[PDB]
Amino acid sequence: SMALTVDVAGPAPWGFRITGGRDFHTPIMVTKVAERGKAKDADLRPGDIIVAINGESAEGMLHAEAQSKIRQSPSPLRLQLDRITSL
Ligand SMILES: [Cl-]
Ligand SMILES: [Cl-]
Repeated sequence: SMALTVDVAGPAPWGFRITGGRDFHTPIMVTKVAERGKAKDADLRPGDIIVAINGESAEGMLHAEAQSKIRQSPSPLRLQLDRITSL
């Protein structure tokens, strides 16, 4: 897989959705990216695993915790991602 850093320009709505978190026992993953939106402009993609949100490790975050941190992020929103390249 490939490590990437994305700065998403603000303000929110950022134009994406996430799934997973510690309370779901799964990594935080981008599920939907709005066809027209900030996340799409920044080349955030469905399936991208969020490794960090504004420098903060995402692994131990609850789902609602990751959501809130994204929703309330300063501009730009900084995401560190792990992009799976395998089919
Ligand atoms: Cl891979
Ligand atoms: Cl990087």
